[PDB]
Amino acid sequence: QTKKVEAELEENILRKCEEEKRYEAEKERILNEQRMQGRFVLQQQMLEK
Amino acid sequence: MREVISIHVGQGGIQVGNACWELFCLEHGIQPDGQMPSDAFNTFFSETGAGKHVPRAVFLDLEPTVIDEVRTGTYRQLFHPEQLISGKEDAANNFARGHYTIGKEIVDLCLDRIRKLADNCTGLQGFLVFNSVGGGTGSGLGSLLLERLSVDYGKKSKLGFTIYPSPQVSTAVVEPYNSILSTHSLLEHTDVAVMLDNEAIYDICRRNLDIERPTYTNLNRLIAQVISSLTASLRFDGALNVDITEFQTNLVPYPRIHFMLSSYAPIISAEKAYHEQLSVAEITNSAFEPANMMAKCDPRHGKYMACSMMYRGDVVPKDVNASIATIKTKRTIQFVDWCPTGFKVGINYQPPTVVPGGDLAKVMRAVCMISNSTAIAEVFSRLDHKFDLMYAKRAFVHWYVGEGMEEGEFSEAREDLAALEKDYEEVGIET
Amino acid sequence: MREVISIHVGQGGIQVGNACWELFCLEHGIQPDGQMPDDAFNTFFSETGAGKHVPRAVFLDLEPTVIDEVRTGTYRQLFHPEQLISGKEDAANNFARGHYTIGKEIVDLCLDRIRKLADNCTGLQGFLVFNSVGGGTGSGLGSLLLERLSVDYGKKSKLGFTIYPSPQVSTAVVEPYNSILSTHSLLEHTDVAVMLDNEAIYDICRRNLDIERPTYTNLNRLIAQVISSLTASLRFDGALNVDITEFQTNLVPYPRIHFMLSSYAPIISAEKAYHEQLSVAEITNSAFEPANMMAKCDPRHGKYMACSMMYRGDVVPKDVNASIATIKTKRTIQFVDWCPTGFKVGINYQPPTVVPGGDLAKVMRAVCMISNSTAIAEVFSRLDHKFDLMYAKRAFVHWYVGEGMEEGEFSEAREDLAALEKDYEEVGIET
Amino acid sequence: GCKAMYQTTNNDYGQPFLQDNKTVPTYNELVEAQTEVTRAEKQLKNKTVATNVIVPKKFPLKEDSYKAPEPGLKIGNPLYMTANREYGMLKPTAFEIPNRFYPKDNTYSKSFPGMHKFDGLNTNITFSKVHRALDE
Amino acid sequence: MREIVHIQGGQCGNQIGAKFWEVISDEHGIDPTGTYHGDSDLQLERINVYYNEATGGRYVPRAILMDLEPGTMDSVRAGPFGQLFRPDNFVFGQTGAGNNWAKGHYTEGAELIDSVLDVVRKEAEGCDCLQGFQITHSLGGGTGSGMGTLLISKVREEYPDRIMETFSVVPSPKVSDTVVEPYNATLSVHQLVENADECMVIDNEALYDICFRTLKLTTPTYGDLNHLVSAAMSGVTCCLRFPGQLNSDLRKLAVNLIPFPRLHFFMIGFAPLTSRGSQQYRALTVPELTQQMFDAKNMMCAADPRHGRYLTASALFRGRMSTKEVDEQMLNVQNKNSSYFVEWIPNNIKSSICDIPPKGLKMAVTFVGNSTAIQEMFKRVAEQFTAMFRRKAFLHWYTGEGMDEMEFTEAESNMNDLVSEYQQYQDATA
Ligand SMILES: Nc1nc2c(ncn2[C@@H]2O[C@H](COP(=O)(O)OP(=O)(O)OP(=O)(O)O)[C@@H](O)[C@H]2O)c(=O)[nH]1
Ligand SMILES: Nc1nc2c(ncn2[C@@H]2O[C@H](COP(=O)(O)OP(=O)(O)OP(=O)(O)O)[C@@H](O)[C@H]2O)c(=O)[nH]1
Ligand SMILES: Nc1nc2c(ncn2[C@@H]2O[C@H](COP(=O)(O)OP(=O)(O)O)[C@@H](O)[C@H]2O)c(=O)[nH]1
Ligand SMILES: [Mg+2]
Repeated sequence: QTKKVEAELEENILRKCEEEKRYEAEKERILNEQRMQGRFVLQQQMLEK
Repeated sequence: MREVISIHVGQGGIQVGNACWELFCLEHGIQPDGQMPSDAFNTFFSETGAGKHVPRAVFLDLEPTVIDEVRTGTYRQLFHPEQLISGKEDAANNFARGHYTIGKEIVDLCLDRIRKLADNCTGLQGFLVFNSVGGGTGSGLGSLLLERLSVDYGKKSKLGFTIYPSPQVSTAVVEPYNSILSTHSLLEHTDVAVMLDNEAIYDICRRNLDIERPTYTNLNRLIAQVISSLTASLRFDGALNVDITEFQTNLVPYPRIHFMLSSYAPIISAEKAYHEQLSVAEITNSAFEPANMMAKCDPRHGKYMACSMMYRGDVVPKDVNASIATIKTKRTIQFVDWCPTGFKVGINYQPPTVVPGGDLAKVMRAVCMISNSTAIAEVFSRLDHKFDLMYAKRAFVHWYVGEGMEEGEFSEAREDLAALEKDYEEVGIET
Repeated sequence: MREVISIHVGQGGIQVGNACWELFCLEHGIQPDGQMPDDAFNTFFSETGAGKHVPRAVFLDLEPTVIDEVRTGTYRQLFHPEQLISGKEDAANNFARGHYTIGKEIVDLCLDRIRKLADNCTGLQGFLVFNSVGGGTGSGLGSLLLERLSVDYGKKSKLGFTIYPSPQVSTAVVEPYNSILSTHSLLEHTDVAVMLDNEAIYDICRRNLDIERPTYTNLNRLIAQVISSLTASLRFDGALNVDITEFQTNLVPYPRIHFMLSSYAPIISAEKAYHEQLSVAEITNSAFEPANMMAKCDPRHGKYMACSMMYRGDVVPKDVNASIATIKTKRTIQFVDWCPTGFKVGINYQPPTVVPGGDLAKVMRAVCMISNSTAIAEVFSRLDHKFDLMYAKRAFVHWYVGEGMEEGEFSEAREDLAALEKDYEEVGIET
Repeated sequence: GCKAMYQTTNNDYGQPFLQDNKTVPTYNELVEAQTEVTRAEKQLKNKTVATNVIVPKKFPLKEDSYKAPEPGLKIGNPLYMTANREYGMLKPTAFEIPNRFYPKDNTYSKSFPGMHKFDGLNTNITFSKVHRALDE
Repeated sequence: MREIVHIQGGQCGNQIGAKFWEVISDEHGIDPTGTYHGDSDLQLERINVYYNEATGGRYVPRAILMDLEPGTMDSVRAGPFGQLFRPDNFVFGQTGAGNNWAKGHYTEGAELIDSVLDVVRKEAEGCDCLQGFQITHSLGGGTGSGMGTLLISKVREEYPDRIMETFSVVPSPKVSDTVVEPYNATLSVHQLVENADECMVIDNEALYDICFRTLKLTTPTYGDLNHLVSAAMSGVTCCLRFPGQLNSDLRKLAVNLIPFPRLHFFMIGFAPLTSRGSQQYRALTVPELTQQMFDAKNMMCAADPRHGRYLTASALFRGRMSTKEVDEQMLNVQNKNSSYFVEWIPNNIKSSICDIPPKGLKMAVTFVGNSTAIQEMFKRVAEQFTAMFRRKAFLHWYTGEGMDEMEFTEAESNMNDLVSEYQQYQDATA
């Protein structure tokens, strides 16, 4: 069992990395929002000039 | 090491080339004077050794008007000075003038420049040619160039982006005469041809772009986007890449049937593009909406043969296949029986570029679609009726005869269009 | 995953929708621009994927006056610019104009937009439609819209929050005519119809809120509060939740009988709201108080089919059960023979929201009560008597006749009202 | 990457002797000490690797950040004010914002592409009903 | 071994099951993360009856959750002790049943049950030796009242030799919050009588009355009602998990309590229940416990046991005691109250003793009794049903989904036959 519990200890670590891989996906959806706010409003002001 | 040569002949070709080359320069970051401020561009441009870049384009005309506009415009330092060929006398809406009288003294220079450009290339994929068909030098020089390049090169593919007249909105009065003639010459010399009727793009500029007074500049910007979306697979990285040679292997069932029409989506102004998400699910549905077609033709009047979709942006391959099944199961889109699989899809990662001072909005995902369908037979039928009505009483025929054109050539062009119509009619039926 | 689409047709519908939407935006914290400065808004709104939210609403009218006010006000940025459909020429209090002459030139675009909106949704619960009866566009476009929807969609629930003319106070002279046709149309196409006539709301304001000059702005807010109380169980967690589908399954004894009236409590001004405890035991009596009905009807003259009441705030489930027992033990409130139990009660945690510039006070509890009773026959009877009075001498008939409507269209509507009265009278008797 | 993962069979052949010859536990204590041995066996994995009332959440918008918008049209005087645009004129203040919030979170249900149907092959095994030992 | 699998349906069933699992986890010393934190060895000897062993050494319930809307499951997952449930075991629809028995038994349930039956088959296949099933559902709601009966039917078809227990909440004439309650109540009872091995009925009115009179607390809540129901549910199966003087499992209880196959409706109760202020005054012994046992207002049903006669009754004691005093108390009570006890079955009381008292209490009792008085609920439900059905009110929804008046007539006749043959033994004499 001592070697056993060492094995399942690794799956828990593999769980943590998978959650972080989901976290970077949250960072990915920042891209469209970042590219939306500052710069899509400017394209509405180009016609105002 | 893959290149492509673009040929601009006639006023329409030149004025669409101005916009397309502005878009290419903006996309690749090259300044108007040719310098790059501090390897993918090799498809369109060529290095001078230290600094500026010279496009692989040649401009042809007989009127020195639009050429002199380029030679003194902001792009005067970009193009090679002695590949902006200009003539002295205009063809003046006469097909025989640009094919028998005043085109023979100028076609020699264009061939030499094309040979010089090709000798510099190493992986030449093919040729792009833009020309207005309802005109004299556009149809006259366009036929001669294709005829010469055929016997000069052979197996190099040629892509033509022509502008046929609208069903009811057109300028010239003799354009049914020369539109028929040029189609005869390009049918057996062009591998892929695209229909770009003017009236269709006017309506697209209205409904989507909220523009009440469109102009030729607005239309030419739409075509440049289509060209860029078509050729971005050569010069940008993507999950699924498609070459020029991988166009005429999936869209042309038979060697004669290669006249096709295009569409683009999404087309929308920025004032209302940000009230909705523009997901891949619907932008692929809009591409098949008949009102969004770039040629004034109704796809509901015939079957489909083969459809090509080129996605660019951040599309996911799973999402693409999920939307395609919806199109297949839709009951108002009908494919021909002998084509079970009808889609060839390519995906690119580069998002579409936006030109300052334009009218379009910028979106995360864009699809450009090229479809070959039997509905393209109606534009030939309606074009034939006008020519028959005029040729019954033989109007304007004396203008063409006196320039060296035989009387009997008008009949031969008429007969082969009938053959093409019969070919479409016999191929559209089921087994 | 739960959605509901709201349709506002007519000036009354638009002006009620303005108040309801400002209330919803304030409730969910969305700024009038539409940018927020976990997922509860999904019932009424839709994320665009980056930032802004857009309502699931469509505005219809034939005149530009009221719509242009919305497109210029502070709430302009919230709506999609295209989902505000407006005409050019008004119906001018003519039902025949809005159902046969000019209403047919707008229905296609509205239905296309409705289809586009419903494609986005996934768990569409039903539709909310707001329209006044005594107008051409409210009656003409309402009938056509519900008729088209009943065959386009089918089994989806549709709820009609309709405003009938008051027994004696009205602004038009021909509204008895176009009232009957609306009933004939909606009786066979609306799942649940709510009576919200204006005179009853006038008395409530003067009696409780201490307002001596009530304007249409005050009345619309009460309707918004009623809608919010009705639909809060879809977007706020509660002990006993009730869906949109859990109104027709419990409040409709027979398919023909679905006309019902509402009551809301408490409605107390802030200057006297703190002289009483507003207990759940006493606020439930104000809901059943005969003169507090939002429709000018007397429940003391008839029996009850069933009664649905929804509590929000900090009520306790054991508190309401005692109150229902007290109401049952009361002898002046008599239910129908074949309904031993007739109460359906819901409870929600979220207290009502107060809007700045309003009239209602801030309280920890509220009751919204929707009851079905035999007493609703009186409004039909009085409108029938008015119609019989005016139709005797063929008054105003030529206006409707000249707009494509047959002469015999009134007789079938009269027979329909007679049949409805007969059905109510037959159901009301004991066994 | 675990070092204990790389231990392999055929190393189980003779390898020393954990209990030395001079400290043999008597039979009496081995019987007595089975309580901890069973206790250690059961909860060894549980301690090594295995390790009310509703509450309202905060309102999304803060008072200091409403950012009221300026109307598109240019009105000049209060005379031309119309009752139709009375809605939304006043920005909300501290008093009237709701004290408690009870929204519905659908993150968990925004999953489960669908329900599952067992497209498999039995693999049941029968464990018998009476004193498993006559089963196969 | 001899494990039992838990399945729940509907909002009421889910709320009952969540509190039941909290009670079970508190009894077995399991934190909301599935890690054992207990102290005694007995708390882990028989943990496999209710729990499964997963990787890492954590425990998970073998519970199956069924519903038609995602709201209840999303709430129970976010609630406390919700992390124990395996995500795969969640099966639900997307439209809802709408308080319509026809909708929840013929249209949506018919398509949805495939997945839940698959999950149930997997859980019952993975177990060592199946003992039976226990189900918590409501008889007044659409999805519960429909899918519970349908799933009982198919599970009885698949496993004819098991034991099936149902903890049903029936509607009362006083506190009624649904206008269509009699219809689906009759339809559910008609199907339940033919399939359920054991059925235990619970009354919301009785629960509120208990909270108001015995506990004497100002504001009762569904949490407290679910707590009472969960304690009652754990009482019956405690002796299966812990050793005692006289252990007796569900099958033995059924054999002892069911004289005839169709009379398998029981009414339950719990003891002791004391207000917060009077605990230190009362003495906790077998006499006081049996007083609060046989006391009428401690029952969880609106039926009054002194309006009929007891057929058989059973008492489950927990904690340390002496069997002699328990037997003497039962004999004395039965001898003196012979008027309320049927005569042709003398010595009709069963007793069981468990050695583990509830945490915080030295002694507790769970009472299950089969009395002829339960016919009052059936009679009142039938009266409401026939009053609403003679005029065909609210009937077109049922008739529009493959159902006809023949099923209503058959169900009403079956319930009336049940009532008649159940009253027969109230006046039958030897
Ligand atoms: N899309 C597009 N088409 C154009 C533009 N300018 C001209 N055309 C088309 O060109 C057709 C006539 O040809 P011309 O513009 O006169 O040029 P051409 O074909 O070379 O004939 P010539 O006048 O002899 O030079 C018209 O029917 C137009 O449809 C343009 O800027 N954009
Ligand atoms: N409660 C309420 N009722 C209104 C409001 N505006 C109009 N009404 C009622 O609507 C009735 C007439 O119909 P309107 O909505 O005014 O006119 P319409 O529906 O636009 O029909 P048309 O005038 O032909 O375009 C009047 O008798 C009013 O009682 C409003 O803002 N609130
Ligand atoms: N004991 C208890 N009963 C409840 C609870 N919630 C609802 N109920 C009862 O369940 C009935 C409604 O059942 P319903 O939710 O429609 O059942 P479903 O259709 O299967 O979800 C009501 O009459 C309530 O008395 C609860 O938390 N505890
Ligand atoms: Mg109007």
